[PDB]
Amino acid sequence: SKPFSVPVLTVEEMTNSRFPIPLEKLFTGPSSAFVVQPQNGRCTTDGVLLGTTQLSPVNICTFRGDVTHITGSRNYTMNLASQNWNDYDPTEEIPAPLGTPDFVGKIQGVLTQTTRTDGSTRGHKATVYTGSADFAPKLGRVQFETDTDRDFEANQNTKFTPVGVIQDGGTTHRNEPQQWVLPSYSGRNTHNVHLAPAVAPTFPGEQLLFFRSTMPGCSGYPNMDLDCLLPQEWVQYFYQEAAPAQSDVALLRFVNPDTGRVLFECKLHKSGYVTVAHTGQHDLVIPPNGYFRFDSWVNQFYTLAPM
Amino acid sequence: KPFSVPVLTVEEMTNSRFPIPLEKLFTGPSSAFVVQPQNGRCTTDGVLLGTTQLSPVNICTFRGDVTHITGSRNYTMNLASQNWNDYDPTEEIPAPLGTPDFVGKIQGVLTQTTRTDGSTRGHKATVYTGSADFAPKLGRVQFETDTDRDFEANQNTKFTPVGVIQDGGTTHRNEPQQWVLPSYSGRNTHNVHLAPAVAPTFPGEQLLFFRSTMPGCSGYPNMDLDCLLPQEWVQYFYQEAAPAQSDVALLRFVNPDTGRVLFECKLHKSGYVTVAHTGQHDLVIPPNGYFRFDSWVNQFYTLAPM
Amino acid sequence: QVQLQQSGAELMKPGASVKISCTATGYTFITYWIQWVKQRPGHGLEWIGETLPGSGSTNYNEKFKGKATFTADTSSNTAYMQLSSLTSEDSAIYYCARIGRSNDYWGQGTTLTVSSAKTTPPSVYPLAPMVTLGCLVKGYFPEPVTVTWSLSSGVHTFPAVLQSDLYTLSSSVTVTVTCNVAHPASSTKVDKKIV
Amino acid sequence: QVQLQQSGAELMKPGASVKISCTATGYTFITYWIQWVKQRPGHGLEWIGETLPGSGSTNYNEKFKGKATFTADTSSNTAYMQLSSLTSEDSAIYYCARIGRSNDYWGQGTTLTVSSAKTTPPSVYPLAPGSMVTLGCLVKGYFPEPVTVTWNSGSLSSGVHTFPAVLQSDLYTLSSSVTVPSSTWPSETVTCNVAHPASSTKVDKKIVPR
Amino acid sequence: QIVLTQSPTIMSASPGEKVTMTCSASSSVDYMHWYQQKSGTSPKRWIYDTYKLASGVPARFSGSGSGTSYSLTINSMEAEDAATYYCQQWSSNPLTFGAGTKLELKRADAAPTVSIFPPSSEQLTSGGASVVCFLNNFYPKDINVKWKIDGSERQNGVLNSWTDQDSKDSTYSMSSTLTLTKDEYERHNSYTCEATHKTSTSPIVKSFN
Amino acid sequence: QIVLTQSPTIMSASPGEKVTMTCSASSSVDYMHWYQQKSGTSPKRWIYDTYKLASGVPARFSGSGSGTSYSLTINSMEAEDAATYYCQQWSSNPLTFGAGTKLELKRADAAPTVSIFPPSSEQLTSGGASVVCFLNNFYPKDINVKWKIDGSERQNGVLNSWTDQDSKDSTYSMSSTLTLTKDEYERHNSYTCEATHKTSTSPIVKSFNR
Repeated sequence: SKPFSVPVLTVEEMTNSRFPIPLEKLFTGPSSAFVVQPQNGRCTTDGVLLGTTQLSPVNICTFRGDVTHITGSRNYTMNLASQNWNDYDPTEEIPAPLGTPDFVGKIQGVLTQTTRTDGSTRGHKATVYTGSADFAPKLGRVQFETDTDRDFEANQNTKFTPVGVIQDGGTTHRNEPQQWVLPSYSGRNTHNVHLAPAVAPTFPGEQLLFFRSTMPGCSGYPNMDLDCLLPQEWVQYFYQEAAPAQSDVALLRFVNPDTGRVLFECKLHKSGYVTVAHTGQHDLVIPPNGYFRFDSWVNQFYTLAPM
Repeated sequence: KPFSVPVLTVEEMTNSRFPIPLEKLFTGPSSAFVVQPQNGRCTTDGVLLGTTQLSPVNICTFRGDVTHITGSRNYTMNLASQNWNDYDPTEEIPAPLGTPDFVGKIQGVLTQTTRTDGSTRGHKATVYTGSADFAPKLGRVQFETDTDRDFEANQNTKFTPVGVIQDGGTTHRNEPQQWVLPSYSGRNTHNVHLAPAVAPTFPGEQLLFFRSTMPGCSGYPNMDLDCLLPQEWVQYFYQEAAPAQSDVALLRFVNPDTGRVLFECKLHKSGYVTVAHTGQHDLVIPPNGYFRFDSWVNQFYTLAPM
Repeated sequence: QVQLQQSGAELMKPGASVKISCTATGYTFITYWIQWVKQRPGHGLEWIGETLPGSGSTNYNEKFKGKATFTADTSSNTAYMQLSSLTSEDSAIYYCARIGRSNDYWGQGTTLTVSSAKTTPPSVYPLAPMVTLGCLVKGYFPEPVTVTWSLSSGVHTFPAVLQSDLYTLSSSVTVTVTCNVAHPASSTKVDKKIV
Repeated sequence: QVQLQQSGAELMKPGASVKISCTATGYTFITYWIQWVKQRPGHGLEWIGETLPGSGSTNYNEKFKGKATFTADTSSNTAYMQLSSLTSEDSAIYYCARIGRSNDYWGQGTTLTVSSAKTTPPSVYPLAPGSMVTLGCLVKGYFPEPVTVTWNSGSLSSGVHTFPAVLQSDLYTLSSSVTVPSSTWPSETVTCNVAHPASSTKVDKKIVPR
Repeated sequence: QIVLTQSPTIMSASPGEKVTMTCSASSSVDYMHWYQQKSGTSPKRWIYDTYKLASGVPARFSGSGSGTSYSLTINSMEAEDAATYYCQQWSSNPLTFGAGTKLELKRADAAPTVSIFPPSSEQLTSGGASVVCFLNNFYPKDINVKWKIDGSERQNGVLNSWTDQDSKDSTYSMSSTLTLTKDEYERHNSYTCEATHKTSTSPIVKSFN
Repeated sequence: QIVLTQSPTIMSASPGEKVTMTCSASSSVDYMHWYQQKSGTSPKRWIYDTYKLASGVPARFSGSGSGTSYSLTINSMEAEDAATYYCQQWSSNPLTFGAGTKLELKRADAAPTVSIFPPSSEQLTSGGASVVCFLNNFYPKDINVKWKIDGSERQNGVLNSWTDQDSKDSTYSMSSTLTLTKDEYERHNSYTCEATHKTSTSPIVKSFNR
């Protein structure tokens, strides 16, 4: 039985699994008032990928395919391809193309295109509204609003690189993005399918532990806090190791290598999320060189030392 | 501890010189020019070299506060380290980790969040790594943007790379040059603490390159981007830290659908791969093929022709 | 240095219309939204609406979609709010504010008073019995009055109360003792001794 | 997807200036550079320069700086190259080309001839014999190139040789052979079709036995 | 629209005590924000996104809650923290504030110094008559004044006024004025203002004849 | 400037042969590109970035090299490939081409078909008289024509012309023209055209007498 373990990496050395940006800090908070069900950064401890989770960090919230537009519009419809530029399969038992955004918001990025005619290139500012009725990646279609009405060609490889999130600056619509609200992956009047399950602390006094990054904002006052259940490196590491789970709960200690002192302990659940013993919203204060260490498998009656 | 390389197909892995996925394998002659990239540099026992760091998303990014050049849409960025604490120029590395290791013009987005009340803004931005004012080792880089009024001073600012540009003409269609290092301290200075140049030493051998196509944002840039090791291999060696038992590790590229070996190659301790082939060649590989470490060999092992 | 400076206090008759000015300095005026907030003494804080200067885009609270109108002239970096058909229930403190995520920038406030009462000087009466003396300021409009004794500790000046379209106020002094009462609106100054 | 159409053949006296047109269709004109290339019989290909239409941007080969001028009419999607002070070494085929990375789009080419010689229409002489028969046409004493020679209005294409002309005393001389079955001739009329664009002249000479 | 209900409306604490105030929402919100306001000052953004501190805000402050129940907390009260706090929301248009919570200081109890003043001869010249009672420097704020005109309680014509908490000794003061007509005033002899406070189980009485 | 030296200048290949032509640069370049051009048509980008194939280019073509030495290779020559190939460079302005490599096709040897023609009567009613000789459809290209005016060889007044390789049967043809005055022409009787080719050890002679 191959022994289980987590990578020796500091928080800042790791990557958010829900947007291609580095981790910044750890956060814990109450989560009973809403549904926590992200589809990226979902992986079991024995290396089973869930939801829309794939291995590469750079591919989260990216799109590839060819685009079309009606005459003189700045809106382009992208017919999605799989990222290796082969055909996309809508029937495959997944919620949406692997790496698809798993929150409702406006993502701003750049739409680049290289034409096979002579190799010429071009890129323009583009925005995708993931809460739009016309956002249906599971059906293989998304729509971008851009800065051109003439420059992109049909039947040519086009890619979308995400940059950040936007907001109109006002107070009337200052509730976006909503990181815990999944899009309708197939468009209006449909239900999502093959979702990774929602998570919640069941043990009394416990809250989820979130790995937090700050999304860049390109305008106004967006919700830039972005929390994921596992760092992308853990997803990658579990997929590689595939160590059998000896129990439903793995005990992690967060250690400071400068002193060897344990700062806090936490539970890593088999299905792939972390909880701590704490009540209230809290930005954890951690030393620069700290990292997580797996110490043992425990039963389900283990009470964490308060954080 | 036994040495090994990850069970990952090429398409599942990431270029280590630009935040984009790998696409294919390429081999070619490299005696006519100097091969010395500083990103994706790692020894087999997990020691990072050059400007190489672990996260793929940080490659070719810049962080710091910006100042504005009057009578231009250009900004000077005073660099910070990735966690926004101060950057130390005295640290013995060629440049901040993740700094671009090629000469070309990179297009991306300059975003900023002001600490006064939290409002944000982003603008199209371009950095020329061959610029005289491109001096990352000194903690300064210069961006060209589409505004002259919108950014504020002493506020966290980030540059997100997207791709490379070229002016469309033939006169300057020689950029980017992926095998030409920038002058990290600005024009007419010498780089320091560089990871060494590599070359096949065994007769009949060529480097094996891990190739991606960079997004182009304008004109006809050089978009082929080759790295010596996948970012994941860097990540894996760093984690594994298996001591090298020899100077050369023999890898076989295997097709699991059939169990047959497609070709073999050398993975050198110093962190690069060579194959036995003469001439430029885009490798044809099965979708699920992967690399396998089979045994340590000496320096006199003759590879089966690829 | 961001600052919102508002227009001065206004005293308007019922049925009239007033325009409150909000002059913004320290940033690009057309880049941020302006919020307008109403504060009545017993009704807490209320959000009137928001506007983005130089554009036609405005969002009004439904309760105010007929009382408040937002305009702007970008030349002078000033945002204006106009209130129509004033009643006694519009007497409140009105703010303009640039409301952010982590911090705000609020104007100093513009005081609006709606009343038909004529400007009236106060009648000041002496209050005579460690002994406590007093000053009675009765029947003036509008507020404020300034009450002093040179002697400040210990002195209690109580908030005035409105009785029949006229304000009435009280002052305590604890120890020649002279009450100094000033009413800026009426350009009146009085002195009251002890007996 | 792109097509470049160039202006017609030019014949100029020395010292003059010529302006060659290149009309682009199929893309946004002001978005791509146009390259200009010169081709002389014994001198391979030579790059004159490039320009980005509607903008001031031009890059000249130093050898042509002062000789070639690039201008554009963006309304009409046309790029122009002007050559000043023409001499005989300017006699060449001139191309406009949109040169990309993986493919190009070239104009059909514009032939320029610089000469002080007077334009002369061709004299056309029949070549007849004194189971296949070879007939001919002798096109003598014309200027300048080219002439267009066809047989029976283009009906006879196979077994046809038109030889490169030879320059003798400011005048070109050319011959063309055509081969048809003997069993047939002369029961067919076989006619030489000679056209000379410079003179705006086309003449026909049938062929007849002796 | 979303109604914000704060509790308690008024509360007091000694320096060093723990303070907690809550906000309950008629509907679910995603974030709750808090404002601080002092007398004569504009509102200042104090806490944002439920738990995050604004610029200049001391670490002793914190916020927590989710859904429809939120709280603001000071683990150790200080004098400078005495102010009014409003909760505020962005999740549903229109933007709304809470009614507010007034935070005052606790202090050793202090007895009111009661003073009564007959109408001036100057006020009687002419028509008016105000009988004034001063209750100065007492704690707590809760106090009741009753007017008695030669035996019977008089309730009509009474106007009261309170100062805010004194910034020097954290006590309150109060003014009570019985306003009658001139002919009404000289039909009685003894005027008394009775004040019932916690400092004594017998009302503090002051009169005149 | 970067001078590109191609080699060989001209060559021939049998269908199926392995063909290799080289490009040498005066200075180092980062990529070499190749063009194909056929007679009467504009150049087409054939190989780009040293080894990558352009659109329509058959898999039998390939390119290689680095620094200052490059090559183009056809693993199996086909008739379709007969053309002129130019190499081309971007590394330094100005853009430059090589002089080119002319690739022609090989074929079974073939004897010249010789035809001789007396002067036309319309030309005879003018000062001149031109005697034409056609040497058609032969292989290889190497051939010599000799004129004999009543016995002795005449060399003055002879103009020759050779065609390029025929795209149909891959043969060459040649025209020889002896131009005299009417009075010079009417001073002799028998004019003969002798052709010596590799296909025979005896000269092919065709003559006429008046």
